[PDB]
Amino acid sequence: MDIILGIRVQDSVILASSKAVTRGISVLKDSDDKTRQLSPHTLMSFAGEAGDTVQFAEYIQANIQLYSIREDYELSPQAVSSFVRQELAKSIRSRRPYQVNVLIGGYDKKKNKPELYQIDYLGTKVELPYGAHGYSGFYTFSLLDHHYRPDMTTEEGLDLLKLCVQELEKRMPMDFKGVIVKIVDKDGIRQVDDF
Amino acid sequence: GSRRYDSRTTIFSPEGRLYQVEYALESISHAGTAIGIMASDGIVLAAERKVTSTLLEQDTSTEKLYKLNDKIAVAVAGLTADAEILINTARIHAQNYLKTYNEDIPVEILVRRLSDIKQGYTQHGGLRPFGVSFIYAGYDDRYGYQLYTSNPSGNYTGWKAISVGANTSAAQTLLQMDYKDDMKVDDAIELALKTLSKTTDSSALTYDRLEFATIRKGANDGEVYQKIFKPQEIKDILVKTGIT
Amino acid sequence: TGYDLSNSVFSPDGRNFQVEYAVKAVENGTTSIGIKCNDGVVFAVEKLITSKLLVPQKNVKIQVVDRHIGCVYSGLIPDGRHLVNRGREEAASFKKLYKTPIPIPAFADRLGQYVQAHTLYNSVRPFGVSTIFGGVDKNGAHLYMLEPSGSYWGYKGAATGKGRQSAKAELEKLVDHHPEGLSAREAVKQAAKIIYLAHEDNKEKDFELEISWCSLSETNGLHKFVKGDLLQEAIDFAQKEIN
Amino acid sequence: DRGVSTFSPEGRLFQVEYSLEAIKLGSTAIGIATKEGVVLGVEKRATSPLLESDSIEKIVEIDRHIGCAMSGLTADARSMIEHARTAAVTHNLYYDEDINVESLTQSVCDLALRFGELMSRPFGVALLIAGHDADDGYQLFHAEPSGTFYRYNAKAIGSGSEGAQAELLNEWHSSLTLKEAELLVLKILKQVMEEKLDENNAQLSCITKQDGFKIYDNEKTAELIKELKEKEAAE
Amino acid sequence: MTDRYSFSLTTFSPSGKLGQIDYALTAVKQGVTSLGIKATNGVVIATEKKSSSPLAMSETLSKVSLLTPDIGAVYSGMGPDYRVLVDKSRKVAHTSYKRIYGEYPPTKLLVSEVAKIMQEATQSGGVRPFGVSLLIAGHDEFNGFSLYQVDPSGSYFPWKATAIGKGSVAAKTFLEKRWNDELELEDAIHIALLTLKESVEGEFNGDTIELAIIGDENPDLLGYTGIPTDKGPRFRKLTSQEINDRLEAL
Amino acid sequence: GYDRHITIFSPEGRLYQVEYAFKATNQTNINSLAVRGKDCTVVISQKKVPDKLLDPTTVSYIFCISRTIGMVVNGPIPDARNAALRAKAEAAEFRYKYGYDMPCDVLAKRMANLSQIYTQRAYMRPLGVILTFVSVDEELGPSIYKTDPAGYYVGYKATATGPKQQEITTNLENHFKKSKIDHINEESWEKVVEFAITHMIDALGTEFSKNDLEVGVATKDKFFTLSAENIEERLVAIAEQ
Amino acid sequence: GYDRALSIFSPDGHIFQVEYALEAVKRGTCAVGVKGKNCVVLGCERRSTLKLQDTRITPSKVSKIDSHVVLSFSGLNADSRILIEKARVEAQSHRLTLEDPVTVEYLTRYVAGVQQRYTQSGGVRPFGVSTLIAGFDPRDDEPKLYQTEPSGIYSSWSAQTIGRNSKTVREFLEKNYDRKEPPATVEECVKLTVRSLLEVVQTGAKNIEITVVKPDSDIVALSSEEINQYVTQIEQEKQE
Amino acid sequence: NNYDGDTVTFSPTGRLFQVEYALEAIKQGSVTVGLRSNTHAVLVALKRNADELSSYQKKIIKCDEHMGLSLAGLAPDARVLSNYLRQQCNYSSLVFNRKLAVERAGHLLCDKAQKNTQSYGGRPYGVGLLIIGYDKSGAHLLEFQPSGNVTELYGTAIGARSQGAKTYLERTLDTFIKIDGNPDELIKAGVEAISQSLRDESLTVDNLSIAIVGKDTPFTIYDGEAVAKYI
Amino acid sequence: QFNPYGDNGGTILGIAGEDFAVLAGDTRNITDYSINSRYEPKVFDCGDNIVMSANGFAADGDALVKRFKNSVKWYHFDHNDKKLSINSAARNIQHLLYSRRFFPYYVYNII
Ligand SMILES: [Cl-]
Ligand SMILES: [Mg+2]
Ligand SMILES: [Mg+2]
Repeated sequence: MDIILGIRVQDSVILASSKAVTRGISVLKDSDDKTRQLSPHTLMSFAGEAGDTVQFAEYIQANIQLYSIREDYELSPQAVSSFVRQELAKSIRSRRPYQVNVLIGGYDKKKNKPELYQIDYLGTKVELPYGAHGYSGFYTFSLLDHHYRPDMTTEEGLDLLKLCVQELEKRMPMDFKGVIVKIVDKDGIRQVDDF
Repeated sequence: GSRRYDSRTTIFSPEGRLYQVEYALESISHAGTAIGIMASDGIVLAAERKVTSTLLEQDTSTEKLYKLNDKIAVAVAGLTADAEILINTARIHAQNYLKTYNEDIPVEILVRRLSDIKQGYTQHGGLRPFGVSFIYAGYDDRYGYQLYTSNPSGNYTGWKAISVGANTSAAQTLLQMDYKDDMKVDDAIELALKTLSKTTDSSALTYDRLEFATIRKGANDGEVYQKIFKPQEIKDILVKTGIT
Repeated sequence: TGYDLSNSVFSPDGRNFQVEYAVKAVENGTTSIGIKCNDGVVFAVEKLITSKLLVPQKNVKIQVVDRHIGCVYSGLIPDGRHLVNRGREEAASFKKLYKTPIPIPAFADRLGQYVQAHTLYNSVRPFGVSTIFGGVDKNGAHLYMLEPSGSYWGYKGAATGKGRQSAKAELEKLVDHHPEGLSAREAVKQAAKIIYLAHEDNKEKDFELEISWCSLSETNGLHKFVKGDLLQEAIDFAQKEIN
Repeated sequence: DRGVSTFSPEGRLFQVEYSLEAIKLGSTAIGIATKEGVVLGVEKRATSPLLESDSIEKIVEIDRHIGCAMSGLTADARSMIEHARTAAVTHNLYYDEDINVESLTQSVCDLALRFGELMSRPFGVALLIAGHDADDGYQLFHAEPSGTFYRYNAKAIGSGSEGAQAELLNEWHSSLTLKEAELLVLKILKQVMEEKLDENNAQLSCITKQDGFKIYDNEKTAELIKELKEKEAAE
Repeated sequence: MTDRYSFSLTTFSPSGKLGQIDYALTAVKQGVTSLGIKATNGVVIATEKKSSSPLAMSETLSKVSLLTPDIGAVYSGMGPDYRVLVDKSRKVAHTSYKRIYGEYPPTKLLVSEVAKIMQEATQSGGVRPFGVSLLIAGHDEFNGFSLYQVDPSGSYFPWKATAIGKGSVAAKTFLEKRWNDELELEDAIHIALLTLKESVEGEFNGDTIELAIIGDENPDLLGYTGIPTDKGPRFRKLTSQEINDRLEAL
Repeated sequence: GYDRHITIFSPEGRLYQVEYAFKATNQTNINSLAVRGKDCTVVISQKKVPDKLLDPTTVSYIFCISRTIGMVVNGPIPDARNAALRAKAEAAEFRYKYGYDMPCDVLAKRMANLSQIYTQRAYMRPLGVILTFVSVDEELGPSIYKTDPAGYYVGYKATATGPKQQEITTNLENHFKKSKIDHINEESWEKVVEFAITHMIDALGTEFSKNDLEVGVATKDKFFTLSAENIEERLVAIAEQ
Repeated sequence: GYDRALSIFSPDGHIFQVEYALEAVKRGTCAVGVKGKNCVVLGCERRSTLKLQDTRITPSKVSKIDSHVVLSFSGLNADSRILIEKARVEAQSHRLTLEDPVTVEYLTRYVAGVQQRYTQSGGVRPFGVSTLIAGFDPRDDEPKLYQTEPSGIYSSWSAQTIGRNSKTVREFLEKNYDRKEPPATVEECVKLTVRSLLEVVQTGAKNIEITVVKPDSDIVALSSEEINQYVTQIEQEKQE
Repeated sequence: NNYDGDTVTFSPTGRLFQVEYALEAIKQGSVTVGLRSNTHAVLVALKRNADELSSYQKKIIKCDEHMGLSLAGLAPDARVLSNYLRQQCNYSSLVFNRKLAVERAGHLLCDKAQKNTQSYGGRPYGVGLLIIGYDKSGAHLLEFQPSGNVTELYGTAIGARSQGAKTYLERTLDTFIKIDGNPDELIKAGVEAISQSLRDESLTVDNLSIAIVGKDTPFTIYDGEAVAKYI
Repeated sequence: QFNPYGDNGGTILGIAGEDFAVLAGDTRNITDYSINSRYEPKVFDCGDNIVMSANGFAADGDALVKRFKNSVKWYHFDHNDKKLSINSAARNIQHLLYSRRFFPYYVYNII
């Protein structure tokens, strides 16, 4: 799929992901949710080749859910991100690699800190205050470099995110049909229904 | 054919017991006593070497206490060779976990893994079980200080204080008497040595017949330190507690 | 005791009782013989007619390996067939790699090693057959006999089965009275006689004679069955000698 | 000890013969074949009153045209049923048609002797396989752990089998109706069962060409039990 | 065919004993006496060359074996079992260490690998335990000189000095009286020869005794010059003449 | 008492199956002898053809393993041939892999290791044979190395194997006690064979015809067996002095 | 591989290894399951021979298989871990392939199938474990309670107990549990579960564990003090 | 006694007891008769029922258009062996465009049964077979025993009380061999032969099973009212 | 490079009547511009009143027909000499063809 954005503010992580799904020359769906909840305080958005994205995300989801039940304990965002990276690094040298790029947004309940991890299909992990995959960063990183502070509120994070989407909508040739925005904080994961 | 010579190591008795597991436990009961005591600010591991010789090189010797990683250690009771097979597997499992999640392995997860391996030898494969009982002493940021034990059946349980090997019945009674919840490491060290001194089959408890170790948060600020005691250090703590 | 319950177990004697019990099955079987002649070999076997319902000349016992080797055996017939099937695989792979047909001594060891292998483990049973076999190769005629233990030697004459002692005695006379040698056609006649003389040990039921031969002059070094007039001529010669 | 595939001096496989003894300890199952359909009935035999009896599933659907009842070590039947269902639907995939009852039974019986030192022992359960096809009509088969299967007009298996089979010997005739067969299964089950027969501790089922395989409701069976009591009191 | 013995042949008896290990130790007891003594600047290992026949050339049978340039081994018990263990010990030193780290393993870790092989023969399917006890002497940079014993069970212990086999009980008592922490290598060799004389019945000379040392580096035995860091093997087998020279000052 | 059926330890620390394999070694009732010359290694063995129906040319317990290595066996022929085939295969594989002819002592070790495995692994029985390997090795010179069912092997100055091995052994021992050397000081192999036969005659106390013996000779770069007529020539020379 | 047939028929038609596995269950600590009108409660015995135990970290007797299903057991502890792990893996595998969580009946059928497989597979012995599997199906308010055993048979129960002295507590449940009117509330259901264990347990201190499972993935474990209040109230009514 | 635990063990007299016990299973089985002329070959089998409600167990199995057999003993083992023959007959057709010779079919059965008598773990087959067929060398009849022994015969019988039918055929040898170009008369001789093995029970319509193969006759089985003609 | 496929030409034609059916095909077999045979039968009687023709690459067509004829034979063995209906044969042939989805039978089949 096309565009996935992420931003880590003071007390939360915000993920924005496009709604479009295209086969051939036709947009089949304009309300697609490119994300899976890995645990109550960990959300993963994804983008890449058709089919591989959902299969990979659901496979990761199942493994983390299995861990949660076995230990009766939620893995830290850092631990989950490392697990995901290894699976992608394992995948890239397989017969047929999974062509999937992800952003992992989580709230660490132990440290009381939001955390955003960017991982590409090769298994390249980086912790960031804000991130993106594909061409999305080319348009948005200049705005984020300018406006971003680490002490921003969730509302200010959403306003800066709106500005990023507006820039994408102006200068990108592709119509990605807007974004679904989700917020990850101490209380869990919720969706912003009006954006 | 070959069936004639098969002992059938993985079967139930009419009473519903596993023969080989029960006989392995009988073996372990003759092994040198090992004791573990958990305190609020650390864990103690004490163990008795079996009838040593004067010509045994003690400072380079290790038969009872083994290091699994920086946070977790084990006391052994039974066949040392069998224990080393399992110890090396556990060391690998801890490193696999660290590589995968980039975090040190939680104590229980490591214990469950080793206990599952022991279980497998009682249910399938037709091989004899490992004649080993472990005391696991470890620390993690979830449950803090933890003591566990596993035996050849593959069953594991958590403890505040526990003994394995010889004279566990007598040793457990003495620990149950003097142990308290608000106890500290220095007190636990004294309890461990006093218990061994009374339960031992030897005439007197000396430095050359002991292996000793502690896991303390007594390390500079929020971190954990493993201390495998040297022969001279065991000699000093024996004088300090007033046994020799 | 208990040393005889499992194959490949040495008794305190140093014996493999299971192999010795396999020999008992061989001794129980019908008589079969082999005769080495001037330029080839002759094989003959006793076939017990259990009933009139048996179709004559149909239940063939002698088997060919490749085109130049004949095999006959006494004891458990299926075990013999299994051994010949292996022999045919061995002879095929030899010719495949080396082009030339398998020499008789080479072939003898191939069977020998295989039979010996069935004395090494308790998961297999020893062969319940003694096999007489041979033929003509580049170095001339060869006759062999192979026991359940894997033991085999070269022979001037060979015999096995229930009437082996009677046969052996008759073979020993031929060796003494013919030091210069015996012809192929003579050996066929003598083979018939010996089977008839050896039939006194299985005299309850009547029998059917079956003969085969390989000879450099008479069969161009190929294995063939003795049929028709030549078979009847041998039967007549044999019947004349017993009376 | 001794081999699992060992022959006795009488020419029987020890393990197969011993599995038959386990089947004799099982709860009673009866099947009756008629020209209007085949009826299958079983004794549930709950070990305690707290056990919810409706969860006891000793009658089972294989296909729309084939049903199955079991007796013995009923846990062993699950893999046999799974194989039967797979075989039935797989044949429908390959040939676009219903599978013959005999062919289905043969496929199940092929598993039976696949044991040695494959599974480690024979099955400890017998099956009554009932069904209908266009070629041979309404059929009832008895599948054993020996790999053998006999066709039957009527058959009883389980603990009260020889007593029930003697009763089926006298009662069965070629002109039986479906309703008559239903009452006949209930009658014989009531005779051999330890506890008193009712809708909760006994189950009925049938297979017809029109409606296919159906397990009977407890309300429907209860009426057939009440109908039985009255007709026995009638003379 | 196929190896159908996939089950253990060593099992726990009701008393907790592992019979086959005990019986293996009994086989070790019957074996010829061998010993090892550790000095401050070296280690010595020794045994009797019990020749089966005087027609046999006892030089061709080597009871004391080089495992690495700085590690040597001697045994008591069944010779053939020892021979194959040496073959495996030599190989495992390369496969599980030298081909990874580019250097020879330290004594304790090679002993650990040998021990593991012997433990597996005590638990794996269709095999009996090895009928030998090994004495492994060696040197490495960070641990210095060391002497280890390895039993049929797979258990191993470090020793200052010890003996195994026929007259081990008497030999260990003899060593306890003579051993101290200030012994030089020549003193240890002398004590080794004295201790070994007690267990030997017949001839006692360089041709009937096998003795090797772990000591100083031997550049003369390296086989090449030019690399300063390569100074040669510390393992050296004493000659027949070298032994006889020390038997005159006995 | 299943500890006597398979190769596991008895309470005495013994392997009874190995001990019983040693007893099978003498089942043929044949005695063999091996000695070393200056340039050669000679091996002689009794030949017994009891049945007149046997082809005596095919009755043999001496094998040509490689061009350089010869082997004589003491034990039943099936196990003998089993060992012979394996030794031939191992000798050929060695040359292919390592680029030079397999030495006699190395082959002996290899076969001894295989024999050891049968004493440890339960499913394989020991072979009831004693294998005596002979050659003129390019490094060690004349060589005699002998293997047994225990997996034991060692080099020899000379050796003997069979029911009457002790009588032959002592006879050879007494000769080497006089000469005070590790070999037969003789130039030609013909005279070394004559020595071997003469000392077997003295030890056993029996006379030999040409068909009663079997001889193998190892020289530099080849091992070969003697024909009956070659042995007859040898027996004539012995009688004429 | 080790292929030896350990579970085999005997002349009288019994599989002794499976029957001896039931004896291992008889030795295990008592476990009880009671389903009310809108809940299920799982009670478990803890033998007080083991004191100086660390109750924080000691493996709990009741195990969550998924967010809506739980599993308790009686018998060999080590054996139970293998079944629980397999069950947990199958639960996630079902969600992944069918997009619905397992039903309690399905999960039970799977665990029972594993137990059965180990009674006719070569080289393995049966699980010395019987389980009580309880929970609520997705979007369903009807309580579910099943039992499994080493042979592989399973069935549904209004109330059931397994383990040592299970004969006694089953006797209690058979006379005290009414099908026409089951425990209407959580209190009544827990009270009946504690009462049943008090017939066997010995002391009502740390020897009783209770786990309440309600619809819509609402699972909680009661503490020592909460259980102790039930123990107090029961005996005070008994003194009359 | 001590030497009958498995198939891999000879007795001290050189006997294989597990094979002999497998042979015993055939004697317990129901009687079946085989016989041939120069033109046709016939199988006649007495089918057995469990009780009056049960069907009569089938005894004859078709292997190819020109070959088939009758069984006596463990029926499942006959299904395995007949399936093997079906495959071998079929391999010969698909690869060589050649109808499998009856003699070669016997050799293949012999070798398949033999492997089970020499290896540990398995067991011998518990069934005897009578194979009939018509190939390029005319009509044939074979008798298979699970020891491995296969025998070509003019006529024979196996199963319980089979000695009576075998004696009859031994007397009638010269007569029934000459029944050429007459299938009904050859079947009559087979039905009369199997009748010598009957006691108490007699040949009914659902009891009797007959099969025939010949020159211009594919292997066909006759059951039910199709055999009422011969009762 | 080796090309495992070929074109043997030919044409086939099937027409269904009210109570009958026809399957026709020419008898010419060709490669490129040469004639292999003027009479090489292409339509076969497969048993059970079914006729079949696999046109395109003759080797693959002969293999398919040979396999289906075999399938009919084993249908009789396994299902008590039951007649294979035309619809059941069609479905059976679908599975024979799709067994080589990744190395196809290069034929246009009609029954
Ligand atoms: Cl080697
Ligand atoms: Mg990246
Ligand atoms: Mg062995």
